[PDB]
Amino acid sequence: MDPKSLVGKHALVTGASRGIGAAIAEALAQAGARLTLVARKLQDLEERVERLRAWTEVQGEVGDVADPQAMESLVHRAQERFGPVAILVNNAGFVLTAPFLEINEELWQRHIEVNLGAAYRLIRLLLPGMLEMGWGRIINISSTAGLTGYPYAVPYCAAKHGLIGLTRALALELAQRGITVNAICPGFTDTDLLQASVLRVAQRTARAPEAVLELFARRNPQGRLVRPEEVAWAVVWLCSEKAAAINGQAIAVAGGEVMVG
Amino acid sequence: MDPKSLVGKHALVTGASRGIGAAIAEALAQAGARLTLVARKLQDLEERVERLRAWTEVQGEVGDVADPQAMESLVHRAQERFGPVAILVNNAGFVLTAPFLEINEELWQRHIEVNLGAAYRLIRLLLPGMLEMGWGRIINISSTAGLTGYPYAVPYCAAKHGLIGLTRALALELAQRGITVNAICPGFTDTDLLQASVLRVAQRTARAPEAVLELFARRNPQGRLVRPEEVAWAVVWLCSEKAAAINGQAIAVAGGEVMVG
Amino acid sequence: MDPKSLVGKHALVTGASRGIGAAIAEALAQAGARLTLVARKLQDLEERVERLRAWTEVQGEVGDVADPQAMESLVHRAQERFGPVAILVNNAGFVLTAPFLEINEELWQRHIEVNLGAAYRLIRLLLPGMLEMGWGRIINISSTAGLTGYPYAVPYCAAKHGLIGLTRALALELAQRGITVNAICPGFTDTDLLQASVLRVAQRTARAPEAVLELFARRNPQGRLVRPEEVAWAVVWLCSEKAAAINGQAIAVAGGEVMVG
Amino acid sequence: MDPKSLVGKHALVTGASRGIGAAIAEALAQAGARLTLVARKLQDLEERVERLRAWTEVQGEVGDVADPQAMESLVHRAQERFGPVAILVNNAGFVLTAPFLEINEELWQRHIEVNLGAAYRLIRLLLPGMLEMGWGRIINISSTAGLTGYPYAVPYCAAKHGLIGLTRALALELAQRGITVNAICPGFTDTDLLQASVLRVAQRTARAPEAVLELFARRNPQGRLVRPEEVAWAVVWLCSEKAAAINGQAIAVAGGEVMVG
Amino acid sequence: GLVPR
Ligand SMILES: NC(=O)c1ccc[n+]([C@@H]2O[C@H](COP(=O)([O-])OP(=O)(O)OC[C@H]3O[C@@H](n4cnc5c(N)ncnc54)[C@H](OP(=O)(O)O)[C@@H]3O)[C@@H](O)[C@H]2O)c1
Ligand SMILES: NC(=O)c1ccc[n+]([C@@H]2O[C@H](COP(=O)([O-])OP(=O)(O)OC[C@H]3O[C@@H](n4cnc5c(N)ncnc54)[C@H](OP(=O)(O)O)[C@@H]3O)[C@@H](O)[C@H]2O)c1
Ligand SMILES: NC(=O)c1ccc[n+]([C@@H]2O[C@H](COP(=O)([O-])OP(=O)(O)OC[C@H]3O[C@@H](n4cnc5c(N)ncnc54)[C@H](OP(=O)(O)O)[C@@H]3O)[C@@H](O)[C@H]2O)c1
Ligand SMILES: NC(=O)c1ccc[n+]([C@@H]2O[C@H](COP(=O)([O-])OP(=O)(O)OC[C@H]3O[C@@H](n4cnc5c(N)ncnc54)[C@H](OP(=O)(O)O)[C@@H]3O)[C@@H](O)[C@H]2O)c1
Ligand SMILES: [Mg+2]
Ligand SMILES: [Mg+2]
Repeated sequence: MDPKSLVGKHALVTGASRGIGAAIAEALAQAGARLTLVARKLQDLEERVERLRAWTEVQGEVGDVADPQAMESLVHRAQERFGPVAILVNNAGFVLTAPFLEINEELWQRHIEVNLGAAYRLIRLLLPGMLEMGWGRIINISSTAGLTGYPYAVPYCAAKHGLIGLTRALALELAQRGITVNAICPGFTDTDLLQASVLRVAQRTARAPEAVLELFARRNPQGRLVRPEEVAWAVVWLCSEKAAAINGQAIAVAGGEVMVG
Repeated sequence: MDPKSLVGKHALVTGASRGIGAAIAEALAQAGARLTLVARKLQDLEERVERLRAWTEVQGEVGDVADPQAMESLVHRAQERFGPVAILVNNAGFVLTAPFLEINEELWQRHIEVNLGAAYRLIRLLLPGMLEMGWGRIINISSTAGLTGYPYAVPYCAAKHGLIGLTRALALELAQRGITVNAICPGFTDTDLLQASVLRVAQRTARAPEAVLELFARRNPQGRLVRPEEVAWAVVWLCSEKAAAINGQAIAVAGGEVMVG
Repeated sequence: MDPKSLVGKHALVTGASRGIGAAIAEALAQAGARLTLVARKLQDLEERVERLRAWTEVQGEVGDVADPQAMESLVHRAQERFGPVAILVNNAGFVLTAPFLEINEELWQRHIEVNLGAAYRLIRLLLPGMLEMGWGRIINISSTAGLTGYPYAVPYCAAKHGLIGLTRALALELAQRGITVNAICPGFTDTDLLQASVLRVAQRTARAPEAVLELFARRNPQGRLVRPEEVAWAVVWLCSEKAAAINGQAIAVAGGEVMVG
Repeated sequence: MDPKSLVGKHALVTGASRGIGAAIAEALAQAGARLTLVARKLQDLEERVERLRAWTEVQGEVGDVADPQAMESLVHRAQERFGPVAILVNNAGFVLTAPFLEINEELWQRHIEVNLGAAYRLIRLLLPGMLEMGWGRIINISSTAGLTGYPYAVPYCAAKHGLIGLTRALALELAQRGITVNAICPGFTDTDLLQASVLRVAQRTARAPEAVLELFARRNPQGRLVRPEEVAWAVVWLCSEKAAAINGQAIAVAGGEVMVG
Repeated sequence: GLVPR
């Protein structure tokens, strides 16, 4: 009567080879979920898949979430091996900070398509299987930029806010279908993406990278960056049957930077 | 005429031939703004322009806000008579309620492009003129669907929430440039769009249109639909110089259906 | 706003001899409301009443909002001269920042009583008259501390958040009774009290007052303090009949410091 | 969750003999925490203590959270057996719904004192011990009434919103002290008390209890009541070291009734 | 069943 885990559940995690996505995949692997991991670069993805095979059955699929044809094929292949996806984690993102007048059509569309469009399409592909099983979890990794504004991140904020809107509406539409839909909203988290953003902001503001890293930690009242495992801890909590009442929520993992209500 | 608050200010209102947009245009005309009214159909637009010439200088421009080429030409033509736009009201919207699995790519894109992409593009075209003048107002007409979820309106909620994100981020980026950026979030409002939505929902749920109308009014704690002039009243208030401290806000006009904080 | 809009409406403003309350009283006076002003010190109250008689009929009553017996007598006297109160502005507040462990019972209770308990009692006294007239406006001056946390202001944040709770619940309870209940949430505002505090810190730290003012304004994205007239402008807007659809709202007047939703 | 996670942590839960508090105590007992349970009636408290001794060391203390002298003595006795309190759960509350004009001083004060004043006092008593240990968890059980309004629950909403304000401000004040402060906001929960109310209304309206339950659950998009164990699951998740980044948050456990941001 | 959870 003691084993209450995710054994026998197929989870698909996008952007799963490094950072937050990798920590989410590790937590789901330790919980017993069968995993389909998606990322564009083979090298990091293969290492992640091999590492997590110590805890569960894992398969990796090279793919860009913004490519609909590649994603349909990827999802079809993944479900042939591990069956319908019960848990979907939309984690792959895109951010390029710049003054609003420097955001041309291409850059606006890339923010919308990677952060929001991709989640819409993947949910549409995997929702029939969840409805058939009578159980599911859809977890969207948004950001504190989905809950409040940030200057120089207008398309990122627009797309991440749109992801919260998708989350809330779908949570209500699926409320009596056995599926919950929630968003996890990290603040600045210690990842390779954040280190790339540190150098971009330093170059754009004529500041030393170390000084801008200290500014990033100062947005968090706790005076430190969020760890990827703390974001993953929120994700695995939502997958339990005792989190069924958590639906349509945005969980901020930012030390108090944004206090939801 | 005694009301001279916005005298001389060039205001451009999208979707201004009928409904909320026409009421916004009327309130701005009574306050003394010079108006550029945009809509797709010339017939209703020309009649609206002629009506509002009783209070101020008005011109109409035919265009679809989702057509980038037509909007760039439209903006060049509009600035010939009244100069750079000081007040921009992004009001044109799009909604088609349906179950999430019935939202194909084209329908998803129409919700994103009309409600969000169009506002991004028009702000990008008109922001340089506002920055040159050192003063401006950007007002985005979102919805209570930009603040909470509604079942069967997943793309509408995603786009309207994305519009709130654009509003918040741009309010911070422009905070010290003499421009405020805010969103007005109406609940169900008595317009041709709502009447068309009532008939569509009634046909799709096998209910009498009158019963669906009463259900829509029941969401408003006040027991009635919002009037277009009530949404317009919030818009004109934001254009005052005394509303400079109102920035990055979402003003719900829904009788208490959504209570912002 | 027209100088005849609120003619024939008796408005009562608490804490109205100085600061935000004085600015609220002035804006209501310019809109044509008959005013009852309440404050504890006679001299400042008499001067404010005399100043506002340039625009409308004004009367003053000396009183402490935390004294129930004094407030009942005061309210009875005010209504004998100007009739039932149609508009109530709960503006008198209390703040004393300190580390949480230094908040003794009595200091905790003073924050709750002045900012929240007093508003409950005064609304209870004046609500019957509003229900009899079939129209009313209850406007609670909360703070950005009613919408987010601040360190060393735990009782102030608790009381100001409590005032939002009272606002929201009462807005729903009175939604179909012709009365709206709303809250205005200022950020740091430029008053004589704040200027005295700026000068004291400048004198104690050997800094120019302008350097200390920059610290105080740092949370405002607009780089300046909120002006009392900007808070007052939001109050008068809510009193119009065209703001009937604005109910249960918290309007942040803080330049973008808090972005409500 | 592992049955050894919180071993060696002294947790104190107020209002722990029945309902949500009893479920919170049970989940903490299964996680290995040493428990101090507080409630006014001895019989129900003794039964709960005896039941939970199957999983961990438990002690009961008879007391009313609104009695400062009894609570100080209680806390001294409790810390003599299990040492300083590391985890505090403020769960004891009070609600008596009524039309606003029928709320006298005593009824208003009982809502403020039991739901908010008592949490302030108990946190003030136990915070020194948490600061000395360098680790702590303060979890306040608020309600969806802390995040939105409900008609006829004005004092309850005011007090529960005040508890969110206390949570937010204290989370910022203690951010760098090793202590997190969060609030859990349940919607209507299936307790024996609620089932007795369902049966009373069914008996008074000649309806099957299942028909009356549907009215109570109507606000929950999931079409059911929240289970006490779902509220408890959120509490134990917050106590983990991996939830250190969760600070100043309000976690709604209401099926999507309130969607936080 | 082989891997502990
Ligand atoms: N780090 C922060 O401070 C922060 C703050 C707020 C929110 N977030 C959100 O957290 C999520 C993950 O961010 P992160 O910081 O972990 O980023 P990261 O360290 O750069 O990792 C991103 C992962 O996603 C993959 N990826 C990137 N673009 C992809 C695409 N188009 N298709 C498929 N996979 C893709 C990357 O692998 P390949 O490059 O090989 O494809 C990698 O495995 C994002 O949604 C982000 O917006 C992060
Ligand atoms: N219940 C409600 O009515 C409600 C609730 C919440 C939010 N809103 C929002 O309020 C705004 C206005 O809605 P409404 O109810 O007033 O609509 P409406 O009665 O249908 O009027 C819409 C107006 O915009 C024009 N328009 C529509 N699509 C356009 C496009 N692509 N380009 C340019 N003009 C366009 C229409 O004229 P043409 O057809 O000639 O172009 C018309 O002048 C929208 O953003 C909507 O989402 C409405
Ligand atoms: N100033 C800010 O930056 C700021 C920011 C956020 C919110 N607020 C809120 O705005 C409101 C007004 O504050 P303020 O800054 O304008 O204050 P202020 O400059 O100190 O003025 C307070 C006014 O209220 C009166 N007053 C004070 N305590 C009173 C009491 N117990 N009973 C009756 N009258 C009383 C004062 O006159 P007497 O002393 O003669 O009684 C004076 O007329 C408060 O609710 C406050 O919490 C202010
Ligand atoms: N319409 C109504 O009249 C109505 C409806 C609902 C609730 N209520 C009131 O609201 C109160 C709280 O309701 P509830 O939903 O929390 O249910 P409850 O079962 O009364 O209380 C929950 C738990 O907290 C304990 N408790 C209650 N008040 C306490 C206090 N002041 N100090 C310490 N422990 C306390 C209870 O045990 P003990 O009772 O043994 O202390 C129980 O273990 C009720 O006690 C009742 O007075 C009234
Ligand atoms: Mg907020
Ligand atoms: Mg809300």
